Amino acid sequence: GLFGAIAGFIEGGWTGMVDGWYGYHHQNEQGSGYAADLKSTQNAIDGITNKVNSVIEKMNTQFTAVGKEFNHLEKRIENLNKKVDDGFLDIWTYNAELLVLLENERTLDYHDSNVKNLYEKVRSQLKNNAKEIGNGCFEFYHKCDNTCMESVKNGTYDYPKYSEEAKLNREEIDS
Amino acid sequence: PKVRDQEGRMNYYWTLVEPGDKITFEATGNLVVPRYAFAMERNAGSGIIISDTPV
Repeated sequence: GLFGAIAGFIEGGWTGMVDGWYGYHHQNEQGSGYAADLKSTQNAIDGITNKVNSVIEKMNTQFTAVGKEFNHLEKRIENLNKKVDDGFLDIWTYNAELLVLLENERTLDYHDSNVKNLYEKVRSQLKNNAKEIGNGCFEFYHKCDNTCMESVKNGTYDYPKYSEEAKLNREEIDS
Repeated sequence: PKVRDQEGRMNYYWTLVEPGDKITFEATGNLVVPRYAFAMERNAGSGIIISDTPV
């Protein structure tokens, strides 16, 4: 996608993460499971919600009766009335069709952007304490218990606390 | 030409008399006079649906 994450370097989705649009999967010694990122999800929900209401509510039509009646000697104005109706028909149809197409595209990109940013936000925290193993996963160079994992999801990961352990395992693994 | 067996014709006319105004009819023949007329208040503008759809 526009930003390369969804259907990109994160190849597929998670039917197991049911509580949010974007989120996290972890596996450590004490367990494994999914957790939605609640903040980024709510924010995205707020954006799309606002978008839907805009497309719907900015249309404020008045009370009208479309039909018009003309006698057999009023064909010219009957064709004018039809030209009006057909002109309106053509416009709304073109504009609605393109509108939906354009915003659907903008919507998918948006999700794509959001995932990338989440991934980047974690990478920026983890730095050299983990290995980017592709497909959106980071493999930690140190033991990460449930407390540690949560700090990452909450954005308070302590890089210096684990940097030593990681450096040992990083230069050990890289021989 | 005979329509519904008639070679004659009847033209139908209408007007809206304002409150307080008088309308006068004068004739020496050929007048289909009103018998019932209609007091009414027109509201805005609707239209006429021509359909078999049931009410």
